[PDB]
Amino acid sequence: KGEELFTGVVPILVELDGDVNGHKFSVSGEGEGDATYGKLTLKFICTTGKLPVPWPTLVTTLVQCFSRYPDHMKQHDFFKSAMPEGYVQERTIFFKDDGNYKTRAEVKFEGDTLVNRIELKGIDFKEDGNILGHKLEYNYNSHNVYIMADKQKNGIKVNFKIRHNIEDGSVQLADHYQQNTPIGDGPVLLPDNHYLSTQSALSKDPNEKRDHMVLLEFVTAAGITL
Ligand SMILES: [Ca+2]
Ligand SMILES: [Ca+2]
Repeated sequence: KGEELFTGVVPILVELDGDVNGHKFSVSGEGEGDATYGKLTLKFICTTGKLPVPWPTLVTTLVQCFSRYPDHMKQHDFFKSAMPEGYVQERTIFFKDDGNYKTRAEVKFEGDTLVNRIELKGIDFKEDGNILGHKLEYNYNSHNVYIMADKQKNGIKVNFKIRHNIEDGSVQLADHYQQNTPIGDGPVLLPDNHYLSTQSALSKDPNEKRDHMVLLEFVTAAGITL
């Protein structure tokens, strides 16, 4: 059963290849997750030089199996139920009055390590918009991630609105639409409607000269009562 894989601290690896308006880049991340506490700690490095988009815009793309599901909601945890074989996670992310990301990721175990491998494609960005113009603050807001079953794909459909602070005090909306499908043919938990409540803190390693992001995140499932 997939839930038993997450009772302790699990090492995480993230690998992303991206192309945003023809700017090609790669990101590698390492850290660990402790789903008992809904906790993630990770450090990401841009391995190709300078990241051509703001780090915050990649947070959602860069492992919802580490969410804390309350005991009374554990029959609604799709993400862990798909493990260890994993799931495909696909998104379209529409940046208001700007371009979009489309992403396809596979999240699964490689031995004891939870791996997220992603291909990201961004098109229609404005050269001097908030994304390619690097006008977004280095911080991150707290969100609600809404989950429902998608029975005909044997998976889930997920929607939410990310709010990225702009350096002028305004907000850059990033509308997220997501689909997750299991990779194995084994049974998964197709959940009742509920949501995940997220919080993330971004920081820098004062000794790191590469372009990077340190992330501490807590996520708790909610919306189904005792
Ligand atoms: Ca700036
Ligand atoms: Ca039900």
